[PDB]
Amino acid sequence: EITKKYIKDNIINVDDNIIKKKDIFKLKNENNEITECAFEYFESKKKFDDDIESRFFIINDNNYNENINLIYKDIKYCGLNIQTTGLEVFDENIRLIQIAVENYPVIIYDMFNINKKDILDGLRKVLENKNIIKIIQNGKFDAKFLLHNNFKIENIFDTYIASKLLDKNKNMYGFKLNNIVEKYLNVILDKQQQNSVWNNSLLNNNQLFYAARDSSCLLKLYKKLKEEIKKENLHIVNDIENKCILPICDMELNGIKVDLENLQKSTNEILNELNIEKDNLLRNYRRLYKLYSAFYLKLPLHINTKTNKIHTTFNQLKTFSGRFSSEKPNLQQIPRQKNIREIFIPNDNNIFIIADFKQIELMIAAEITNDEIMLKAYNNNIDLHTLTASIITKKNIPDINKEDRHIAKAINFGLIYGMNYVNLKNYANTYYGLNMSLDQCLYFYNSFFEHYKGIYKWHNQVKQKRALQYSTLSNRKVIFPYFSFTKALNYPVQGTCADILKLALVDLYDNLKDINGKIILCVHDEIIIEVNKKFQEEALKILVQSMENSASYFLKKVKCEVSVKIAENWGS
Ligand SMILES: [Cl-]
Ligand SMILES: [Cl-]
Ligand code: NA
Repeated sequence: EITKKYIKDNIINVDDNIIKKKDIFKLKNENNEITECAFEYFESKKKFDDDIESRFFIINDNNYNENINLIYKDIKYCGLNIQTTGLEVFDENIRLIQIAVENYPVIIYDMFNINKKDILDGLRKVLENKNIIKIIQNGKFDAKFLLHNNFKIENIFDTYIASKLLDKNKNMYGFKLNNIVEKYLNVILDKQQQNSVWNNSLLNNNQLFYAARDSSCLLKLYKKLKEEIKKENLHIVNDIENKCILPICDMELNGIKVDLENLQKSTNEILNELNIEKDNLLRNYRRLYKLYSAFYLKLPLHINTKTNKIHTTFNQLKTFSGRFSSEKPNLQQIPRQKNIREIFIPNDNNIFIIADFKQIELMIAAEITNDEIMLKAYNNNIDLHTLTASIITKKNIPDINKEDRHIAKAINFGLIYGMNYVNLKNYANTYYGLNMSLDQCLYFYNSFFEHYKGIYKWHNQVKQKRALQYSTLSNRKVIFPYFSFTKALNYPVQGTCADILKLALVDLYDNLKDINGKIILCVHDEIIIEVNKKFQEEALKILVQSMENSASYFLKKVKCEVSVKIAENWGS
């Protein structure tokens, strides 16, 4: 009886809190005349002990009144959330789409009980309207579901990204919605309802009050977190990261197509190999054993049988440095040999363009340290390993040879990141195959820091201060648990690289729309895009200019170097 009171709206009154009510709301038509309209909404009987908007409109095919769309007139921002039947976008559907507009009940789109397009026209206009801020928690997740269900969205403020940046990698956990709301608003949402079955055709009264509340809280969170972001001078990094959601979604949705012929043929090749090595019976066996078991055995599990592609998961802020991380599969863990890389290929009538930054870590070090010899050397287009070779050997560039440059690579990568001369001996002889003496390495140390005075000043200022707070050129921030000299030198370089790559993906995303380019992959200091073969030379220019513009945003005293190649596979 009471349970059956609002089946008309596909709701179940399990308890006795849900009450339907009708009242007039304050609204305005296009002619700047106050049309105050009547609407039917739902409110709890037991009042919540907080100011979070718990009331809501529910939209369905039955009780659709067009005038709720006019709530969106002249808004500047709105809370946005969805409720899904699961996590995997391809294998799941959006159950609810909630829109929280300030000082009104939460508008909830019942997607399982709407089969007409005209209702969603109001929603689609809001989401496309670049002049509305969409406050979201877990913006990549929601944006993926919307983009896959043909919705379009621009202009996002992700409370997860804001909460992570403000945390400065002091915590691994505590970035769920209930955690963030408990922290910044001191409110405990009903986190049981995250697990509750949204695949039901009807929904219970507690589910929808959770639905509404978990969107309306975003308005208060937006005020608190935007203020906190501005206090900590994190607006530049937070703004880049929010804009970077959409390129990330483009990568996770586009995926990368796989050549199953060379994959299976290659897998049979490794079979014949390791069986033949057992017949011949550490070097070749563990090579084949890991190459098979790590690569050729696990990669078949990730490809989608229908589409012949891998859709990896890109993490945005789950690293110390701030660089992207990838998992399921970890794209950086793919072997760098060409025989395997060539398996990954474009789609039909498309082609890869692949661009790498060159020496960007060293250039960033020159920038931030103001090292005169390095900066003027880069401006003259003199290679830094050639430069160090000249300083060490005291020879001129026409006399420097490949052996000198090799020792110089060990000296630069060794000493720039904080190694002493003993660690330089072990580092060079291990990773570069030299046999340097400790007297020679001591000469390299004194000569290197005698000439590179900015780098020397950088190292001694860090070692003297023993600080824990460190930052990048985007003002991304980290707080160390304890002082580590090498980590302290590594953070501004690597974190500025992450800033450059992420902003490059933002500009690249906005620029590739005309040719309908697809962003595929970002690993280390490399970016891969797909375009139809007619836009080949064009997309070459778009990619290089986007990456250069990002590096030009952050770096003033040094011009980056992009190496770009067009390819029909990753291994080229
Ligand atoms: Cl600051
Ligand atoms: Cl901001
Ligand atoms: Na969400």
